[PDB]
Amino acid sequence: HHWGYGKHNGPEHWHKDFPIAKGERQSPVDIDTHTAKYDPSLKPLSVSYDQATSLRILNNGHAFNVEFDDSQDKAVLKGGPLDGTYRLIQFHFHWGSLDGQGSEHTVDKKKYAAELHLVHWNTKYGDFGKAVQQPDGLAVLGIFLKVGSAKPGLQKVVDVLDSIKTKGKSADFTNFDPRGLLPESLDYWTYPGSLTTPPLLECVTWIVLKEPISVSSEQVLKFRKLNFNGEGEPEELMVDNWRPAQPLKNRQIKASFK
Ligand SMILES: [Zn+2]
Repeated sequence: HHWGYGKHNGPEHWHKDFPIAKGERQSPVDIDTHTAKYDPSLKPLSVSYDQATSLRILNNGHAFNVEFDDSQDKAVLKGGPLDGTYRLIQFHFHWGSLDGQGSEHTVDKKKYAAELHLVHWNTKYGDFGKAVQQPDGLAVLGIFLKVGSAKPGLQKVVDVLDSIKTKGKSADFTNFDPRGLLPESLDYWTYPGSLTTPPLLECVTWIVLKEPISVSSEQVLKFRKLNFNGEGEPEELMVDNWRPAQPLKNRQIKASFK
């Protein structure tokens, strides 16, 4: 009986195996835009993805992860709220069964159709596994998706999904450029939080961009053809793989912009 997103194993049950689910800095949260104070001390955010090297894409039974070779100093996030440098290891999405839901963070309670998470580890800790033992081990860049015009840079992801339909399937996925997934503006909100799937560890400086990207209805429909089940098991469509907003517990959300 493993964790998932269903009635008997979903977010409301996670705390039994992962008591930190009720911790002091859980994610996602609702971003109340009126009360996220502008912080002029935030230096500009630096997203440097030139020469990033993707390796593989994996259906892990919850979402799909595009994994990067993080053995060298390339694909880094720095500046903004961050001290030091954080190295990209993977990205993935959360999405809905319907366009009206799917994101994890919300903006004045608004849910977007999906949300992209680019996961990075603080290089001072040597690798991801040691970084997740630290309260400043991770930085996740979150990007909202709305349904409208297609995002051309997403298409190469969409087109490999048929080859990883079910849990445990993976495929070679080299030379994918995540710069094609980024909106124009780097204006953001930031706050201290956690991973949003088990083990829910409280390592993350969250950086959530204000500007969504647009993807087409057809692109998100192909996300919704993935399966949570493994091959040869009854088909359960991979949809609504988002955790709802969690209590803020007096954390402050800061805005990079006026
Ligand atoms: Zn995520």
